[PDB]
Amino acid sequence: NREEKILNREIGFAIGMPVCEFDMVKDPEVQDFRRNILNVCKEAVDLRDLNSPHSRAMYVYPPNVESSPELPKHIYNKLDKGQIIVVIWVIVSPNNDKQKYTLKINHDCVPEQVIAEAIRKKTRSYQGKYILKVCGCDEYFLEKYPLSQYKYIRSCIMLGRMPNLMLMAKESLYSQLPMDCFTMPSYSRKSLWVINSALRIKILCATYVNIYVRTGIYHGGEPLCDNVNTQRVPCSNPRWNEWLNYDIYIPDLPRAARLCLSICSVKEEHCPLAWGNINLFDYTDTLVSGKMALNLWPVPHGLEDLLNPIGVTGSNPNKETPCLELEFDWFSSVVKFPDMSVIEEHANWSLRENDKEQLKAISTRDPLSEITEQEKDFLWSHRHYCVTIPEILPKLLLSVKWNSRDEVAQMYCLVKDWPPIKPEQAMELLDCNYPDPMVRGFAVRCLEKYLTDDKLSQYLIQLVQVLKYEQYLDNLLVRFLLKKALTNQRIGHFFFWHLKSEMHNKTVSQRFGLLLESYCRACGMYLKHLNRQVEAMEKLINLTDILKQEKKQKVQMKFLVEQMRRPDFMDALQGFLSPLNPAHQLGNLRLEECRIMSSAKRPLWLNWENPDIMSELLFQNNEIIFKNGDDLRQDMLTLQIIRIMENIWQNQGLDLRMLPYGCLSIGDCVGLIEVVRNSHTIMQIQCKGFNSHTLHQWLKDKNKGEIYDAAIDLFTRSCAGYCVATFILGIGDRHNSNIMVKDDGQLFHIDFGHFLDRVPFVLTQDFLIVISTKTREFERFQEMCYKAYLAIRQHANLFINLFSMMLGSGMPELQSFDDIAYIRKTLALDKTEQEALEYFMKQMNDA
Ligand SMILES: C[C@H]1COCCN1c1nc(-c2cnc(N)cc2C(F)F)nc(N2CCOCC2)n1
Repeated sequence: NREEKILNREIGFAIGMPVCEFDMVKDPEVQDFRRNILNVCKEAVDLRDLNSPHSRAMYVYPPNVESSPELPKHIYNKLDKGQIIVVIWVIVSPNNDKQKYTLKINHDCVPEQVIAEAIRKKTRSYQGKYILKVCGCDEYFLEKYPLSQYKYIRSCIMLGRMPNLMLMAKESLYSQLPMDCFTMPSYSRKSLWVINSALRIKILCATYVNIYVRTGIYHGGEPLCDNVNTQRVPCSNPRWNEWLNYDIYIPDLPRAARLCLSICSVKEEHCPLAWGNINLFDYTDTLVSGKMALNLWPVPHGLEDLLNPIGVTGSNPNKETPCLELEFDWFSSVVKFPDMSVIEEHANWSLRENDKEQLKAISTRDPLSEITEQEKDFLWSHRHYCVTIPEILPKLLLSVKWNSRDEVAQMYCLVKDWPPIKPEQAMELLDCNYPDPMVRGFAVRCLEKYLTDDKLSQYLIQLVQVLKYEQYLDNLLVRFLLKKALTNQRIGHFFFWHLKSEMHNKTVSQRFGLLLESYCRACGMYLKHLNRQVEAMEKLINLTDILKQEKKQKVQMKFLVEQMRRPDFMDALQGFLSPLNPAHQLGNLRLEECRIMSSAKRPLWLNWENPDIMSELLFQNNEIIFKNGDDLRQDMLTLQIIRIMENIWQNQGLDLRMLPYGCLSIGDCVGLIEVVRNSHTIMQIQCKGFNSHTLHQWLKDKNKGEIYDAAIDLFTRSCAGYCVATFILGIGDRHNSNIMVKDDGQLFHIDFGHFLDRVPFVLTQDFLIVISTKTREFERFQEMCYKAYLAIRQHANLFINLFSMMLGSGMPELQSFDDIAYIRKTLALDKTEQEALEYFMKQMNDA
């Protein structure tokens, strides 16, 4: 049909590749994913039309609210008698005159009540037919949340800024919601446990090799047996035809058992050449058998062993690569993995205060710590009691002998009834260590029960990353994330961008491609907007490309203006939403304000006019830095962890104002960076006005009177935070231009080159002089840094988990758990609270 064709062209433009290539993929699991994945879209759409227009508006404009409505102590103290002042605006008449009505109401009031008292104040000079909007952006207070719980409101309370809201008619916004229609695509309409034996695979011959074959059977990151090398053979004729046998009985193969193979070379000095992984069981629970042609992959940078089991699974798309032919045993009938029922029949067929405390002490340990064999057998012999302390489940999982059908089954049964655990702990079971399907299933259930959309968005990038660790295209995690993204555009955005940014990586081109297809096919009119965005970025990447090649600094600016002035460019880079925050409208380019940043890598400084009716109450211009050339993933993770830390200190009662500015990777070493209005570098303050005593003076001039004190406070608190943080994360070398301060005293860092590889933030005499060595102010400062350090050491588990999940991404500074152990060093996990305290005190003495 017509709608089908158009939708296909647009989806092709958004994903980057045309849909018609997915069709030509003669692969059962691919087609069955593209089809079977559709009832998730159905569920989401049904949820969208369930309450009709209100449900739609909620789908497009979800409430940006904190996780818990409760407010910390100091935050509540910011309120005058537990109340808040709020300015509600109204546009009226043909001239759209703006009239303001100020109010003082309880911070726990519902937006409906705010509208009530607002109309009351408007008449003293009509029921709930109105909704509240944020003056200057596209945020709406559509749900009956307490106003203070909205991120915008709580922020306004902490910063001391007064909220400016706009009263809008419900029908004026509903009239803006398009009538979407999800059209179904045109592409929608045995022995088991008996096999007794040992695993043996035959390698036949290799092609495209102009050395031996090392192989192994692994369960995630652990080999279910010993690796076996095939007979060394001359490189000219790649013909082994050999039969390798493994010390693993066929029934004893876990559900997620994988074959990991590679081709090593011989000078003595061994070096891999091409790697590949195969699922012993397919997506229909069948067991591999017969011949199979597997196209291998080149080796990633920084490889330790002659095997890459953590690498993606499947046959290389580029068939013009080393292709290995394998031969699996074929038995009487098509063998399947037993049903959970038979697992229960074989499962059923197959204690002192001292150790009662020992188990607790074990569960208290962090994930990085290793578990000894005696401790593994210990936890296993105590597998039933470990159910009362559910947070020990990960370590318990690590104690199972996954090469024994018995233990595997009994563990399955222990999972079918295991108590749910908190999300932060549930994600721990979603990294590469836990590849089992029922384990990841349990974790996904936990996330479905206790994960707030706030926390989901906060932990989105990691989840999208652990997608790569899934054994099959169609799984529970992908369906959960996809439904959440098809019911919450605030999540669907960074879902689509986290996915698209890696469409250049052929390791996951297929997966993320199909997923992105199913998403774009059911996301609604927003697809259009995304396309516009994808075009804008497109154009940008072109220009920067021509800037870093043909005209690779004043001439660069001239050329840039001329290319930018072309109408194609003007249209394609005007009137679209900010990929950093889709609530931000970006209208006409203010070219007179755009420029090349003249620092390194030719950063592009872009300035747009804010088209919002009330753009003046937020910012009349939105400035962003398009950078093409520098990998932004590391910066994304760093800023994320900074926001999380800030939320921890706030939820703990110490106001250390951090600044986790935006930062979104949208492709291969391309991305956007949020501009912090009114900020300058240390070196810039030192310049205007070798010298190290004019920072305090500059701040004093920029903050005269009763403001002075306030300013100081900020610069202190923030500073302390950015100190502690930078010490724990081991951020790269800081200097006078890596650091920045705002005209109000806010201090924050930028450009986190490399982390986890030592006191980087050696507070210079500037900062110290700004805080007051022997002064009560410095004492309060030290107390702050100590408190913060403790607060973070109390979530070392969370952070370590986050990194362990981010391993899947090919970031250089994060290639193995060895890189993560650094945090285990700086946090003093193996020591006690006091021991770690002395550790941080002494570490901070080393000026
Ligand atoms: C715009 C400001 C204020 O808002 C916060 C962001 N800021 C900022 N970020 C960066 C940056 C950080 N991280 C990266 N991975 C890459 C970059 C890239 F832009 F180079 N660089 C700069 N430079 C501009 C002034 O001259 C020298 C420094 N400024």
